[PDB]
Amino acid sequence: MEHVAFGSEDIENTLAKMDDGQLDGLAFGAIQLDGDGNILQYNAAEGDITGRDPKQVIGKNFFKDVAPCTDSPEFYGKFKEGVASGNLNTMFEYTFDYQMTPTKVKVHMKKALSGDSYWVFVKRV
Repeated sequence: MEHVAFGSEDIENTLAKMDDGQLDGLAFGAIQLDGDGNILQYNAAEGDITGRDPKQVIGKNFFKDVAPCTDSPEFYGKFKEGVASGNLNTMFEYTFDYQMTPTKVKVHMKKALSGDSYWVFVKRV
């Protein structure tokens, strides 16, 4: 299993080396999004949490299609603010409850080392 801690100061850097195979080895959920919010990667651990099938959600839009409950000022609001600014590093608790048993999580968003892309990292609390 891939050894990286939730909330690590250098997390973008560690994750930079990792293929979709390596993503799946993480102890927490990981989602890679473009600036429009389309899903570029989605790991196994995120799948275990939400019920979604990772391969199948690649290419969809997180905020419109997959996770409309995060389409709010306190999640999406912050995302787009980070994209506009070109910098994003924030951690909050939230409840996932779209077509599922409601599930409180800790969510951590950060800009990746790449270009124009962003991480969402997720663990149960």
